[PDB]
Amino acid sequence: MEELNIIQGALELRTKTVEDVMTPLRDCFMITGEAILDFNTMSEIMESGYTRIPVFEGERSNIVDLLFVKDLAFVDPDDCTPLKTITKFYNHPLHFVFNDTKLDAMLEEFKKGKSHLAIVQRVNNEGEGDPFYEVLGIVTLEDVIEEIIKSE
Amino acid sequence: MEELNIIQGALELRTKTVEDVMTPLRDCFMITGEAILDFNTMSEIMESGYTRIPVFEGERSNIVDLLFVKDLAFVDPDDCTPLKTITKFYNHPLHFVFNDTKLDAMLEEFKKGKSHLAIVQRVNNEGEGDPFYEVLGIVTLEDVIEEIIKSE
Ligand SMILES: Nc1ncnc2c1ncn2[C@@H]1O[C@H](COP(=O)(O)OP(=O)(O)OP(=O)(O)O)[C@@H](O)[C@H]1O
Ligand SMILES: Nc1ncnc2c1ncn2[C@@H]1O[C@H](COP(=O)(O)OP(=O)(O)OP(=O)(O)O)[C@@H](O)[C@H]1O
Ligand SMILES: [Mg+2]
Ligand SMILES: [Mg+2]
Repeated sequence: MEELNIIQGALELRTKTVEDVMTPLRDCFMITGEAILDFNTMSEIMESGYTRIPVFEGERSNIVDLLFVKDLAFVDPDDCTPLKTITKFYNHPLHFVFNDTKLDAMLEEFKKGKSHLAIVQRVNNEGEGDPFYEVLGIVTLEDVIEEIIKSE
Repeated sequence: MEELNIIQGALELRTKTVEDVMTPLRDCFMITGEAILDFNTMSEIMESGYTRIPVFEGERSNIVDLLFVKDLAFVDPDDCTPLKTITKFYNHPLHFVFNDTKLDAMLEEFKKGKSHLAIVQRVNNEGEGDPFYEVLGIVTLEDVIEEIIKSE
């Protein structure tokens, strides 16, 4: 039954964390902030199929912004507009989350806000002296939902 | 509690039908097949935030195609390409579903396919002689998901 798998997933929201279902950084379709929204760039982004594209600068672990396909609506390819212009203008808020975060809580924060995408990062206390925040990947509402509705 | 909301939705997956959670035709963002994809049309489609756009011809009930935002990737607004060109090119399959269809069966049909959008239609028996199919609206995976996870 579908109901059994759904209920089981709901139960498992208590146990599992965001790291269990996240899309790790190496599997994330991202883009540099130094990009130029000419026709080719826009077509790449659009055929990627992803609604939300994390924007990094320098290194992929350095997520500095978040691009929506929706933002490309009024963008003319002929103008060759720098992406920095769009990310500065819209300035969609970035949402972060620790790796040990349980799925029920993540579902709660997703529900409560307009947020659908959080950035999974880990507290790197295994120094190398002083610690820092280490971006592991991304987690979306669809991940949680799929963990709910998947068969098992 | 969230677990209980989810379990309850699971319990309601067989009681409720797709008609109960569909987005009715009058609330659907749609587009004519006679449309030309100039800059204004593409910007209007992109601005709407909808990934999948029902393509109607004649009346809005006559859903003949399904447009994907993804299908606008390689389209240049300067060409003023007929939308018919793109719909004929990709030809995304149309999925129809009867209004009395339960949410569990709908969910099962969604999972075992790439399809995420069905057209909710019923059988208008008040003849007027020969019966026919009347398009009521659209239903997506997101709809049944929202049914599952929402509070009650
Ligand atoms: N930029 C990205 N690169 C790689 N994977 C992504 C990206 N954005 C989302 N995903 C992954 O896609 C899966 C489904 O996510 P989601 O459906 O929210 O993305 P989407 O299809 O762009 O959004 P929507 O479902 O609203 O269209 C998730 O597992 C998520 O990790
Ligand atoms: N073309 C459309 N016009 C109006 N409402 C729509 C349309 N497509 C979907 N919806 C509604 O929006 C809600 C969410 O649907 P869904 O999230 O699948 O659309 P989407 O966000 O464009 O797709 P995705 O989430 O995969 O990016 C559903 O309740 C559905 O009924
Ligand atoms: Mg998706
Ligand atoms: Mg959506």
